[PDB]
Amino acid sequence: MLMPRRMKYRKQQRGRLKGATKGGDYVAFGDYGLVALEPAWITAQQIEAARVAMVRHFRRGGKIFIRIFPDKPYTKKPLEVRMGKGKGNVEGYVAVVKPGRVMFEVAGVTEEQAMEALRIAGHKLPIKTKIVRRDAYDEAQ
Amino acid sequence: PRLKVKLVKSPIGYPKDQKAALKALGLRRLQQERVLEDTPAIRGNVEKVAHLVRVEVVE
Amino acid sequence: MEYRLKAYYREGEKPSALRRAGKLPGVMYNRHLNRKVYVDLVEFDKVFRQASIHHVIVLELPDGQSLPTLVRQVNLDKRRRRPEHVDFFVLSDEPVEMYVPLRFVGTPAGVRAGGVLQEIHRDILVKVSPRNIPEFIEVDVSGLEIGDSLHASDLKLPPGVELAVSPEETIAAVVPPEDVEKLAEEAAAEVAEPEVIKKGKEE
Amino acid sequence: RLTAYERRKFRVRNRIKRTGRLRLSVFRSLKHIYAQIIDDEKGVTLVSASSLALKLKGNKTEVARQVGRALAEKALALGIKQVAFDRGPYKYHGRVKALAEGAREGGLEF
Amino acid sequence: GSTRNGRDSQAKRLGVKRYEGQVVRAGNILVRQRGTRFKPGKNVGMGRDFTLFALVDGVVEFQDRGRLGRYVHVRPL
RNA sequence: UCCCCCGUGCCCAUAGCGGCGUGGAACCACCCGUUCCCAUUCCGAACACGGAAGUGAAACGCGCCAGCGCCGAUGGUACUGGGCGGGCGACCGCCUGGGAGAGUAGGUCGGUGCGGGGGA
RNA sequence: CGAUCAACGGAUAAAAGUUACCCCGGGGAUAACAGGCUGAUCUCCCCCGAGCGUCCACAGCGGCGGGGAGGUUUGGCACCUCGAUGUCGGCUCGUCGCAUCCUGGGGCUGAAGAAGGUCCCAAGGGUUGGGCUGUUCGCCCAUUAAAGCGGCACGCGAGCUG
RNA sequence: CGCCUCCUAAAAGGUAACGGAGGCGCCCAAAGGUCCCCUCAGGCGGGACGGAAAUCCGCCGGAGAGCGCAAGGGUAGAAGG
RNA sequence: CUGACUGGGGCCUGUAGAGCACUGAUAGGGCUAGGGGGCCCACCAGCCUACCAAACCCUGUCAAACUCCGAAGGGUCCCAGGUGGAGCCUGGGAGUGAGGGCGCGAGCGAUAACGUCCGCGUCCGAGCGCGGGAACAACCGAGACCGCCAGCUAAGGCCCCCAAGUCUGGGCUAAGUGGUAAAGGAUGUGGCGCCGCGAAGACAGCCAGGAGGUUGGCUUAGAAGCAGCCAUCCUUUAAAGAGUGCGUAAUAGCUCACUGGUCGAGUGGCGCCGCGCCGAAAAUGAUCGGGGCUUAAGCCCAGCGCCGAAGCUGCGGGUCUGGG
Ligand SMILES: [Mg+2]
Ligand SMILES: [Mg+2]
Ligand SMILES: [Mg+2]
Ligand SMILES: [Mg+2]
Ligand SMILES: [Mg+2]
Ligand SMILES: [Mg+2]
Ligand SMILES: [Mg+2]
Ligand SMILES: [Mg+2]
Ligand SMILES: [Mg+2]
Ligand SMILES: [Mg+2]
Ligand SMILES: [Mg+2]
Ligand SMILES: [Mg+2]
Ligand SMILES: [Mg+2]
Ligand SMILES: [Mg+2]
Ligand SMILES: [Mg+2]
Ligand SMILES: [Mg+2]
Ligand SMILES: [Mg+2]
Ligand SMILES: [Mg+2]
Ligand SMILES: [Mg+2]
Ligand SMILES: [Mg+2]
Ligand SMILES: [Mg+2]
Ligand SMILES: [Mg+2]
Ligand SMILES: [Mg+2]
Ligand SMILES: [Mg+2]
Ligand SMILES: [Mg+2]
Ligand SMILES: [Mg+2]
Ligand SMILES: [Mg+2]
Ligand SMILES: [Mg+2]
Ligand SMILES: [Mg+2]
Ligand SMILES: [Mg+2]
Ligand SMILES: [Mg+2]
Ligand SMILES: [Mg+2]
Ligand SMILES: [Mg+2]
Ligand SMILES: [Mg+2]
Ligand SMILES: [Mg+2]
Ligand SMILES: [Mg+2]
Ligand SMILES: [Mg+2]
Ligand SMILES: [Mg+2]
Ligand SMILES: [Mg+2]
Ligand SMILES: [Mg+2]
Ligand SMILES: [Mg+2]
Ligand SMILES: [Mg+2]
Ligand SMILES: [Mg+2]
Ligand SMILES: [Mg+2]
Ligand SMILES: [Mg+2]
Ligand SMILES: [Mg+2]
Ligand SMILES: [Mg+2]
Ligand SMILES: [Mg+2]
Ligand SMILES: [Mg+2]
Ligand SMILES: [Mg+2]
Ligand SMILES: [Mg+2]
Ligand SMILES: [Mg+2]
Ligand SMILES: [Mg+2]
Ligand SMILES: [Mg+2]
Ligand SMILES: [Mg+2]
Ligand SMILES: [Mg+2]
Ligand SMILES: [Mg+2]
Ligand SMILES: [Mg+2]
Ligand SMILES: [Mg+2]
Ligand SMILES: [Mg+2]
Ligand SMILES: [Mg+2]
Ligand SMILES: [Mg+2]
Ligand SMILES: [Mg+2]
Ligand SMILES: [Mg+2]
Ligand SMILES: [Mg+2]
Ligand SMILES: [Mg+2]
Ligand SMILES: [Mg+2]
Ligand SMILES: [Mg+2]
Ligand SMILES: [Mg+2]
Ligand SMILES: [Mg+2]
Ligand SMILES: [Mg+2]
Ligand SMILES: [Mg+2]
Ligand SMILES: [Mg+2]
Ligand SMILES: [Mg+2]
Ligand SMILES: [Mg+2]
Ligand SMILES: [Mg+2]
Ligand SMILES: [Mg+2]
Ligand SMILES: [Mg+2]
Ligand SMILES: [Mg+2]
Ligand SMILES: [Mg+2]
Ligand SMILES: [Mg+2]
Ligand SMILES: [Mg+2]
Ligand SMILES: [Mg+2]
Ligand SMILES: [Mg+2]
Ligand SMILES: [Mg+2]
Ligand SMILES: [Mg+2]
Ligand SMILES: [Mg+2]
Ligand SMILES: [Mg+2]
Ligand SMILES: [Mg+2]
Ligand SMILES: [Mg+2]
Ligand SMILES: [Mg+2]
Ligand SMILES: [Mg+2]
Ligand SMILES: [Mg+2]
Ligand SMILES: [Mg+2]
Ligand SMILES: [Mg+2]
Ligand SMILES: [Mg+2]
Ligand SMILES: [Mg+2]
Ligand SMILES: [Mg+2]
Ligand SMILES: [Mg+2]
Ligand SMILES: [Mg+2]
Ligand SMILES: [Mg+2]
Ligand SMILES: [Mg+2]
Ligand SMILES: [Mg+2]
Ligand SMILES: [Mg+2]
Ligand SMILES: [Mg+2]
Ligand SMILES: [Mg+2]
Ligand SMILES: [Mg+2]
Ligand SMILES: [Mg+2]
Ligand SMILES: [Mg+2]
Ligand SMILES: [Mg+2]
Ligand SMILES: [Mg+2]
Ligand SMILES: [Mg+2]
Ligand SMILES: [Mg+2]
Ligand SMILES: [Mg+2]
Ligand SMILES: [Mg+2]
Ligand SMILES: [Mg+2]
Ligand SMILES: [Mg+2]
Ligand SMILES: [Mg+2]
Ligand SMILES: [Mg+2]
Ligand SMILES: [Mg+2]
Ligand SMILES: [Mg+2]
Ligand SMILES: [Mg+2]
Ligand SMILES: [Mg+2]
Ligand SMILES: [Mg+2]
Ligand SMILES: [Mg+2]
Ligand SMILES: [Mg+2]
Ligand SMILES: [Mg+2]
Ligand SMILES: [Mg+2]
Ligand SMILES: [Mg+2]
Ligand SMILES: [Mg+2]
Ligand SMILES: [Mg+2]
Ligand SMILES: [Mg+2]
Ligand SMILES: [Mg+2]
Ligand SMILES: [Mg+2]
Ligand SMILES: [Mg+2]
Ligand SMILES: [Mg+2]
Ligand SMILES: [Mg+2]
Ligand SMILES: [Mg+2]
Ligand SMILES: [Mg+2]
Ligand SMILES: [Mg+2]
Ligand SMILES: [Mg+2]
Ligand SMILES: [Mg+2]
Ligand SMILES: [Mg+2]
Ligand SMILES: [Mg+2]
Ligand SMILES: [Mg+2]
Ligand SMILES: [Mg+2]
Ligand SMILES: [Mg+2]
Ligand SMILES: [Mg+2]
Ligand SMILES: [Mg+2]
Ligand SMILES: [Mg+2]
Ligand SMILES: [Mg+2]
Ligand SMILES: [Mg+2]
Ligand SMILES: [Mg+2]
Ligand SMILES: [Mg+2]
Ligand SMILES: [Mg+2]
Ligand SMILES: [Mg+2]
Ligand SMILES: [Mg+2]
Ligand SMILES: [Mg+2]
Ligand SMILES: [Mg+2]
Ligand SMILES: [Mg+2]
Ligand SMILES: [Mg+2]
Ligand SMILES: [Mg+2]
Ligand SMILES: [Mg+2]
Ligand SMILES: [Mg+2]
Ligand SMILES: [Mg+2]
Ligand SMILES: [Mg+2]
Ligand SMILES: [Mg+2]
Ligand SMILES: [Mg+2]
Ligand SMILES: [Mg+2]
Ligand SMILES: [Mg+2]
Ligand SMILES: [Mg+2]
Ligand SMILES: [Mg+2]
Ligand SMILES: [Mg+2]
Ligand SMILES: [Mg+2]
Ligand SMILES: [Mg+2]
Ligand SMILES: [Mg+2]
Ligand SMILES: [Mg+2]
Ligand SMILES: [Mg+2]
Ligand SMILES: [Mg+2]
Ligand SMILES: [Mg+2]
Ligand SMILES: [Mg+2]
Ligand SMILES: [Mg+2]
Ligand SMILES: [Mg+2]
Ligand SMILES: [Mg+2]
Ligand SMILES: [Mg+2]
Ligand SMILES: [Mg+2]
Ligand SMILES: [Mg+2]
Ligand SMILES: [Mg+2]
Ligand SMILES: [Mg+2]
Ligand SMILES: [Mg+2]
Ligand SMILES: [Mg+2]
Ligand SMILES: [Mg+2]
Ligand SMILES: [Mg+2]
Ligand SMILES: [Mg+2]
Repeated sequence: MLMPRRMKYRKQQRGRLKGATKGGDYVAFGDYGLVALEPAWITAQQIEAARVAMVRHFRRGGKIFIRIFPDKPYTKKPLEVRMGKGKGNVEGYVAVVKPGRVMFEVAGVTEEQAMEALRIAGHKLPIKTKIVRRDAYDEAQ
Repeated sequence: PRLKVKLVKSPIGYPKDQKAALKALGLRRLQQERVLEDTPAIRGNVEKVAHLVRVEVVE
Repeated sequence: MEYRLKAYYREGEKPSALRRAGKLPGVMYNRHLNRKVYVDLVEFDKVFRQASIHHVIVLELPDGQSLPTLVRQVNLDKRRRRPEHVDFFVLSDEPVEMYVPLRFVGTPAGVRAGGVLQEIHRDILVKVSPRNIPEFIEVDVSGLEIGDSLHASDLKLPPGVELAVSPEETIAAVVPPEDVEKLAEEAAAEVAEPEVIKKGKEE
Repeated sequence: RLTAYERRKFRVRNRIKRTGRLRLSVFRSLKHIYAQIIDDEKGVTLVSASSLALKLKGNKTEVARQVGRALAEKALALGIKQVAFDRGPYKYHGRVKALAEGAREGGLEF
Repeated sequence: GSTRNGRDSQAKRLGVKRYEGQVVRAGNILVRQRGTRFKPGKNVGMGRDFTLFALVDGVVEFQDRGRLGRYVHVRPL
């Protein structure tokens, strides 16, 4: 599942989740989209569960585009140690996601299929979601 | 023209520069009124503490 | 077709006031004029969803003029997915650079075999006389196998319309489909821990 | 993308301007040799001299010297004494040296 | 459990010490810096560590000459 | 005071790259030589001297063209000094003042100072 | 000129350990018990519906993921108490919660019957005696309608034990 | 545990944590002063032994190379050779 | 008169935001060195790849230690306002060098802690004096010199406890929601919007029709619409998918989809907004502070009036300071 092949730094300070998404707000490849309604660190495992469920719905067919990527390392202190003695170990990777972002798109599939896969995928993600379909507003960006 | 400035909300709990602004205007007590020349430096402190003050144009 | 849309002028009205009352702020311009305008959003939206940036919109202005324009840019509110501003571009008799719809005529071989047509470009950029705007441009994809691809160079262009993007630019492709059969070789696929780029006497 | 000639010219000229003196700049063509004394504060030439303008003769070196002398004379006439020698892209040698030496005989201070 | 980190050096208090329009005397330091972020201009010296300073009494002025860099001048009084 | 050229500056790419054209009377260059001054980790390529048969091929100057490069609005938005609200929170909104970046329209194949030399 | 005076503003030219034989002065400025905040961990309940269940997603189950509740675990923190808040287990005596072990009522069942499973309602009462071990827990013997799980300063030492 | 560089550091300076990353405890008789000269990496094409890469020729190439050592700033109109 | 603070003007800055030109990360595609693999061969060269994939390009992104950009602000100097328990200079005397809550910006922690560690601000500390918040150092209001059986307000309030409206107008809620919670679930309710389908008579009901090829195949061991997919072809039709589910061991076995008669006016589906519903289990007796509240005594919008402090006013007094 998704993680950087290499990085300049092993650990990142946590930062903030303020604002609407910087970019990535319009459908850009496929026909239907899953857009984030609230901010979160989406984990690599959560992403992979969304993906796997979608290919599972399609059985064979369709194309899934994953548009968010987990490059933020997530740190945790070993169980039961006290505060201090330096930063915790990287235990996983997250993709920071703000409201408005198209996290996933699908193409090559019926409408009822794109809706359903995106719904099931939604249930794997720890935030609220909206399914969208490509508009002229998308195409003009 | 002149500015009649009235202190109507307490500066307790507001930043020290806003407390200083009242002092530049000569406002020490709530409800106190001061008539001040309407120049830009006076007007700047009056605007600084606008949320503490009532202004009225006179003469 | 070609669509009409009533437009109106704005001076110092606050954009937020406009939007609260259903009006979508915008601007119309070209090399000769530049005017602050607004349109009814629900009216704008109805046109735009068919018009897009692809087809001519004529602006019925309250001064009586009727200007032919292309929507040049539409600003979307990123939290809510709603237009918040439109740029109306006033066509004049010069040729104009613009986007013209592609139509992908045909059912690819690659698709019959289970593939998926990735419509990489759904439209194409083009210099052309306003008096010459094609409804679209057919492109035959029927010869496409997984995983063959078409480019703008392979586009057969209508009279008086000249490509405005590099012919080397890919426009469609036919790629392998999602397949459940691949999941296990994926789910058991052992991935190397990330390398950290060396600092200092390391490099 | 500059040339050795453009770099060299800069490299010597910059070092001269830094001292703030009036700049005696020398141009040396295949046939002629010219000289202007310039105030870089004002971006203005104050005094000139050329083989071209003096309709001078033959041996380039001797000619150089003469323009040197000519330069100085019009120069002291204007109150100019001190100045700094701008050999430009040219080695201090040959025609240029000769130009310098003449301006020196003429009483120009450098 | 421990850290291999933990260190840092003293801050060096770098930057401009006199801004445009400010009156200075000869010797006044005008800029403290690493390398040449500002170059010495008219009536301005540069010490070995790139420190810009006034050569004469006068007033400071800054100048941005595009690709030529930024300059500190002192214009006499 | 206008036009061309030669120097030398300033603005610091709206001045650049590329394509095309153009100039040798003057000037500049290439050029002709390497005795002489000077010179090549070898080379008269460079630097340097002495020249004046040729050529504007190279270079340079001056024009033109927007493929690239560079510049770039207006509108709207992000964000925000100050003042207010809301949410258990992650966070979200309102008032007043300020206001980007991206992008769109569009602009650009430089402008100008001083001094020389030539021409009207 | 002689400093890993490097514990790097460098106590002496010259210096390690141990104390359950211990002592004084202090500190709830600071640990161990308990409480408190938190709830990562713990226990319980949900969302999703891949898949299993001959057939059939949902009788019984629930991949990968997602949301919570509780405050019985192990911790984090260091907030009252170090001019003392006695600390495990047992005995005695209760009392409460209900996420119910039994008994009563019920729906579904892959419920023929009998017997089960699973969920729902229900806290009135009940919830045994023994071997081992200081044990709590647990295993075991013999029974039972059942041999519930938790809270009360891990309830209860001015009530006992030790 | 002293010293240096970056980040944290909220666009002046400063700013903590057993916060995130690295370095120093040397060196150079030139690796110093000055005068003069020179300009890189890299890409493509060409060339015996000769190769991804030795040296040579050509065109492109503003700095991505170099600058003794960490990092940063700086820098070819040189601080590089 | 130099101060805090303020006005104008210059200069400095690299954060918010953003961007991708650098350093790195990055999904997909294109192009294309390099391998893996398959044809064809060892005479050394070919060829093909739905394989992994460098550089480059396009679309689309990511960054404290990236920046082609880049605010609001901040700092500093100059002129000016500013006479204040301001400022500057010399000297005497200290105390403090355990802080703490809160708001905003970060780090650490787990986008935990009445957690921890910095920054800017505030308040408590020392304002455990006063009003509101049921009670409550730091939340809101407000800086208590003394006296008054006078007045106006602040936050918060005005049904009774309890001072002041059972005040006025518009709307929602039926859950005692209000008066503690999430994913998610739902013909709750009100209100907007968008699609189908209908008097060429729809939806409901009273009534029919659902058909041949055809038990089709890559198909195994049953696979006849109804166990994987890379099949959706047609005829007769008024209609009818080589089929929406119930069904079989495989059939057969029923309906929907879809067409005909009766009525005679709506009907079905999506989405959005407001307020509610479930999800909702903890330990001595309960409870929104209580009583009690339902066109409210709840929520939203718009008002007028009052009450309400040690704030402000009136009257009288004290002390210090300045001025007569
Ligand atoms: Mg997480
Ligand atoms: Mg973490
Ligand atoms: Mg830590
Ligand atoms: Mg950690
Ligand atoms: Mg993780
Ligand atoms: Mg985002
Ligand atoms: Mg979800
Ligand atoms: Mg974009
Ligand atoms: Mg106040
Ligand atoms: Mg006050
Ligand atoms: Mg307050
Ligand atoms: Mg303030
Ligand atoms: Mg007062
Ligand atoms: Mg260590
Ligand atoms: Mg550290
Ligand atoms: Mg320091
Ligand atoms: Mg420090
Ligand atoms: Mg530092
Ligand atoms: Mg500075
Ligand atoms: Mg020096
Ligand atoms: Mg030096
Ligand atoms: Mg200036
Ligand atoms: Mg100056
Ligand atoms: Mg010239
Ligand atoms: Mg010029
Ligand atoms: Mg000038
Ligand atoms: Mg020609
Ligand atoms: Mg030319
Ligand atoms: Mg000629
Ligand atoms: Mg001729
Ligand atoms: Mg010789
Ligand atoms: Mg001779
Ligand atoms: Mg020669
Ligand atoms: Mg000759
Ligand atoms: Mg030529
Ligand atoms: Mg030249
Ligand atoms: Mg722009
Ligand atoms: Mg603007
Ligand atoms: Mg604003
Ligand atoms: Mg604010
Ligand atoms: Mg504004
Ligand atoms: Mg900005
Ligand atoms: Mg802009
Ligand atoms: Mg033009
Ligand atoms: Mg140009
Ligand atoms: Mg001239
Ligand atoms: Mg010694
Ligand atoms: Mg020490
Ligand atoms: Mg010592
Ligand atoms: Mg120190
Ligand atoms: Mg000693
Ligand atoms: Mg000794
Ligand atoms: Mg010792
Ligand atoms: Mg010792
Ligand atoms: Mg001892
Ligand atoms: Mg002992
Ligand atoms: Mg013993
Ligand atoms: Mg003993
Ligand atoms: Mg003894
Ligand atoms: Mg003994
Ligand atoms: Mg003893
Ligand atoms: Mg003792
Ligand atoms: Mg304590
Ligand atoms: Mg301590
Ligand atoms: Mg303790
Ligand atoms: Mg303790
Ligand atoms: Mg404890
Ligand atoms: Mg206690
Ligand atoms: Mg919990
Ligand atoms: Mg909890
Ligand atoms: Mg639950
Ligand atoms: Mg099965
Ligand atoms: Mg079943
Ligand atoms: Mg299944
Ligand atoms: Mg279940
Ligand atoms: Mg699970
Ligand atoms: Mg969770
Ligand atoms: Mg859980
Ligand atoms: Mg507890
Ligand atoms: Mg709690
Ligand atoms: Mg603990
Ligand atoms: Mg605990
Ligand atoms: Mg404690
Ligand atoms: Mg503490
Ligand atoms: Mg104690
Ligand atoms: Mg006591
Ligand atoms: Mg005692
Ligand atoms: Mg006691
Ligand atoms: Mg009990
Ligand atoms: Mg129960
Ligand atoms: Mg029973
Ligand atoms: Mg039975
Ligand atoms: Mg049976
Ligand atoms: Mg049962
Ligand atoms: Mg019971
Ligand atoms: Mg009971
Ligand atoms: Mg019981
Ligand atoms: Mg026995
Ligand atoms: Mg026993
Ligand atoms: Mg036991
Ligand atoms: Mg045991
Ligand atoms: Mg029984
Ligand atoms: Mg027992
Ligand atoms: Mg106990
Ligand atoms: Mg406990
Ligand atoms: Mg107990
Ligand atoms: Mg006890
Ligand atoms: Mg006892
Ligand atoms: Mg006991
Ligand atoms: Mg007791
Ligand atoms: Mg006792
Ligand atoms: Mg007792
Ligand atoms: Mg007792
Ligand atoms: Mg007893
Ligand atoms: Mg004992
Ligand atoms: Mg040291
Ligand atoms: Mg800093
Ligand atoms: Mg900084
Ligand atoms: Mg700083
Ligand atoms: Mg700052
Ligand atoms: Mg300082
Ligand atoms: Mg440490
Ligand atoms: Mg070290
Ligand atoms: Mg040497
Ligand atoms: Mg050197
Ligand atoms: Mg040397
Ligand atoms: Mg090369
Ligand atoms: Mg080669
Ligand atoms: Mg070879
Ligand atoms: Mg080679
Ligand atoms: Mg470098
Ligand atoms: Mg090194
Ligand atoms: Mg004054
Ligand atoms: Mg001052
Ligand atoms: Mg001041
Ligand atoms: Mg100011
Ligand atoms: Mg940012
Ligand atoms: Mg980048
Ligand atoms: Mg781009
Ligand atoms: Mg960020
Ligand atoms: Mg930073
Ligand atoms: Mg940044
Ligand atoms: Mg300022
Ligand atoms: Mg300023
Ligand atoms: Mg003043
Ligand atoms: Mg005084
Ligand atoms: Mg004072
Ligand atoms: Mg004082
Ligand atoms: Mg005393
Ligand atoms: Mg002291
Ligand atoms: Mg003290
Ligand atoms: Mg201390
Ligand atoms: Mg301290
Ligand atoms: Mg403390
Ligand atoms: Mg403090
Ligand atoms: Mg502190
Ligand atoms: Mg508190
Ligand atoms: Mg704080
Ligand atoms: Mg707030
Ligand atoms: Mg904070
Ligand atoms: Mg920080
Ligand atoms: Mg943090
Ligand atoms: Mg959590
Ligand atoms: Mg704290
Ligand atoms: Mg906190
Ligand atoms: Mg915190
Ligand atoms: Mg504080
Ligand atoms: Mg104290
Ligand atoms: Mg207070
Ligand atoms: Mg105070
Ligand atoms: Mg008190
Ligand atoms: Mg109170
Ligand atoms: Mg109270
Ligand atoms: Mg009360
Ligand atoms: Mg208080
Ligand atoms: Mg007072
Ligand atoms: Mg009243
Ligand atoms: Mg009020
Ligand atoms: Mg009340
Ligand atoms: Mg009453
Ligand atoms: Mg009423
Ligand atoms: Mg209920
Ligand atoms: Mg209630
Ligand atoms: Mg309730
Ligand atoms: Mg509903
Ligand atoms: Mg609703
Ligand atoms: Mg509920
Ligand atoms: Mg009403
Ligand atoms: Mg009152
Ligand atoms: Mg009163
Ligand atoms: Mg008073
Ligand atoms: Mg009185
Ligand atoms: Mg008095
Ligand atoms: Mg006094």
